[PDB]
Amino acid sequence: TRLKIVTIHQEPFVYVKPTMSDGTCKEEFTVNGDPVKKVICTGPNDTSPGSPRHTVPQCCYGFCIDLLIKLARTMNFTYEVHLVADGKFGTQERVNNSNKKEWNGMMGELLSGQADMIVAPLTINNERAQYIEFSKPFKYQGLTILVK
Amino acid sequence: NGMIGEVVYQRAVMAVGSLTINEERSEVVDFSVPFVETGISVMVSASVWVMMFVMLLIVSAIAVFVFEYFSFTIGKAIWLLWGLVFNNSVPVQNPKGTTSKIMVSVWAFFAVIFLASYTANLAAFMIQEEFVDQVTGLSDKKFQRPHDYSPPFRFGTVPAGSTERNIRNNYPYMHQYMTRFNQRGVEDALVSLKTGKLDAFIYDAAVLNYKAGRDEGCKLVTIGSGYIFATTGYGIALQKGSPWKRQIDLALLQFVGDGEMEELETLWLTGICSSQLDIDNMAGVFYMLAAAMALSLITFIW
Amino acid sequence: GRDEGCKLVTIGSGYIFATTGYGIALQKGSPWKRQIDLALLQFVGDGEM
Amino acid sequence: IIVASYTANLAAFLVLDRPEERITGINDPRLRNPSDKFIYATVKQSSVDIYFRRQVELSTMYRHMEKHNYESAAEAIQAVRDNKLHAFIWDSAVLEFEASQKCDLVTTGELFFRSGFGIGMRKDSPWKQNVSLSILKSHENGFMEDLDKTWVRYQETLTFENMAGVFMLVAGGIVAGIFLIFIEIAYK
Amino acid sequence: KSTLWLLVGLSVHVVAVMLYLLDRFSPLTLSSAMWFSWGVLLNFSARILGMVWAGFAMIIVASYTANLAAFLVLDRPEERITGINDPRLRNPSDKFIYATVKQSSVDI
Ligand SMILES: *[C@@H]1O[C@H](CO)[C@@H](O)[C@H](O)[C@H]1NC(C)=O
Ligand SMILES: *[C@@H]1O[C@H](CO)[C@@H](O)[C@H](O)[C@H]1NC(C)=O
Ligand SMILES: *[C@@H]1O[C@H](CO)[C@@H](O)[C@H](O)[C@H]1NC(C)=O
Ligand SMILES: *[C@@H]1O[C@H](CO)[C@@H](O)[C@H](O)[C@H]1NC(C)=O
Repeated sequence: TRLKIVTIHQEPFVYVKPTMSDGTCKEEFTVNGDPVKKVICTGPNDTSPGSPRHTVPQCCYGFCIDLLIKLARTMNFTYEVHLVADGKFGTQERVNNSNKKEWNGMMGELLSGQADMIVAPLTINNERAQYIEFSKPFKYQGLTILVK
Repeated sequence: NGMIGEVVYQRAVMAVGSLTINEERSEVVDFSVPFVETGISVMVSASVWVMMFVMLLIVSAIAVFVFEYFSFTIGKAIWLLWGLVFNNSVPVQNPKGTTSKIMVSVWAFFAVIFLASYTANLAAFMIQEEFVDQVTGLSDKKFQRPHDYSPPFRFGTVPAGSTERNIRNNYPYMHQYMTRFNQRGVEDALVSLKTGKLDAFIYDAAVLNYKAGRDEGCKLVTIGSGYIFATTGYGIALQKGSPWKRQIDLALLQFVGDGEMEELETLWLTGICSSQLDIDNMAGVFYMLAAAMALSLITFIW
Repeated sequence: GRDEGCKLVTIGSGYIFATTGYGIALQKGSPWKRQIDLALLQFVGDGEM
Repeated sequence: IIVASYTANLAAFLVLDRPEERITGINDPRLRNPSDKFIYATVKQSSVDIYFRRQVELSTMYRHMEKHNYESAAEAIQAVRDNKLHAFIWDSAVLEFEASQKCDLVTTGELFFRSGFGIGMRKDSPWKQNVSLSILKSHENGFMEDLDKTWVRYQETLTFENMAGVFMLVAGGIVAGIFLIFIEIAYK
Repeated sequence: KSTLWLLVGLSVHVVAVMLYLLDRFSPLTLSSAMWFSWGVLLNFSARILGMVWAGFAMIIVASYTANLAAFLVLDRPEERITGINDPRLRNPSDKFIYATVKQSSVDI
């Protein structure tokens, strides 16, 4: 009943904010009469050459955090949200020797046993579904271009 | 009844025929991964005037200064100034001063490119292609009460479908306004809209977008893409515990991730669809002259 | 059909020229010609070309 | 005839040679065989990378994007924002959010690879059935619509193009026109 | 391979009477004001009504120039077929009567 959740800082979905003084979130309201249900999340600062080890308690909120709060409200379980140790979703890359494939990113921390449920903007394709099971989608999109 | 009674009761293997997916269907079977985005929908049918006035004040002050230099251009320079913006061929005043003539040669030459820029604005108005819409979605004030507007309009769906069960599990009092006003066929909704007997028609959005590709004259346009709506996906039903699901899901995601679904979306989905109408501008045209004749009652008594 | 700028345009379709085609060269006497030509006309006829 | 031709071709000055680029999607042949000026990329080691690696007719753009792929979305937003990049292929939801946030960023036409957002699980985890039913439980009522109200649905001619210097000349030459009259003072 | 002109003709004759009415109100006029009202739209409060009608004069011919420039330029109609992808050929009617030579190459 304590399922480990991993995610990544997505700009419309998972807002990551530094805490105010020491592990405290600025509990702001919405524009409708509801406080933003932030959650205490852990994760690194930045890239490995830039940040070798900088993990502070942080405030994660947004869309998928509210989805996880809805799931923990419906199904009877607690959780402990951390983040991934890089900035990658996860691909199928050969390691240096032994002729062996590897999955990094969120599937990397999943298949290593460090996570149990990935709540993230997870794009459904054939390659990930061969190795992990998916649920039914909750938001449908495509692909497009951003211009100026 | 129908397909699900053949699937659940051990008489059919899978439902390759197209089927919506909601929650209580999924409790007894195992649906595959969806492949097409199927919601539900409803098939229905500033500074120029200020700074030109400031320049008008400047040019009128200089026109007064012409007579201050050296002849009835005392206060009636406005009646020539804004009149020669339009080149109305009206006898107003013959400028006897060289300064006034050079100032008119500046002003009217600016007015020529100003009216040419107004023709460019009208060409951009020709570029501006509009398509007016009425209803935002399912939670409109039209739908919640027919007496909210003076005609109580009529909306209908297809019987015994998933849309009716979504209504009966989401909006019970909405259902009784449609229960008297049902309809049966797919093309019966087209008949009811082209005859105007029925106002609205709530149905799945993708099939209505297909029917929009063959509308006679393309006069029926839906509302958005299901923004305030169900937003599910069509998927192949199976039985519970069937090992075919792991193969079918990977085969569908193989079909999507290489453009093989894209050719089928191109083929079996028809992706199709000089007068005067300026009543928003004609209202201002009549009302500015209404204000101009309303100022006449002020100018009468004084 | 892929040049940027499009500053180089030909003259119509080459109207005063040879107007030939690209084929498959075979040796004089090989039996593959009759089998290849029917398959090429089949490739034209089904719109796959 | 001169003012008619001038009024015609000043309107035609902004009709013929417009910036009507309008790439709108994947089917631009300038991006099929790309130059080193139309710069476009995505996140390195993402789902877009595998989606363009599988398709054998989209590998060439891959051989462009292997020189340009980035790590975070916001750095790519800032790079295309100051025109260091020139295009950005990405997921439609994030782009339609951030174009609404900042109006300098613009989304465009095509919506290809229609897929959905999943939740990573194990093979036979006991939290598979009721969670997959609870997502559609959120679909059937308006709670997904309420979450769209929180974030997704939640929002946030000028006739001065070629006559600005003419406006400056009108605002400036009045002093010279009165100086002509000061010369006419010396004429008298 | 005009409609709203009657409203303009009614409005100009409303103006051609109310100019003389304001000339009576404000402290041959019938030959002056009528010829003025015919002359403005075709190229002190009475002068105010004259300059307002003169301001609304040129917008009429400007919009007429606009919709003639939009009327004989844009709508070159789809009297052609647009090839094989014609919706009147995928599911045809008597609108586009299309066929070929009987027993020919197109039939094969
Ligand atoms: C986080 O980022 C930088 C770069 O990785 C790192 O040097 C430092 O530890 C942190 N600084 C900030 C801005 O908090
Ligand atoms: C939920 O979880 C708590 C803590 O494990 C347990 O004691 C309780 O029986 C459960 N109650 C409900 C509402 O299912
Ligand atoms: C192999 O190992 C080196 C040292 O860690 C590293 O720089 C290199 O990227 C590795 N190559 C891969 C990813 O197989
Ligand atoms: C799912 O919900 C049902 C409700 O009765 C329960 O019996 C079952 O154990 C649940 N399974 C899990 C662990 O999700």
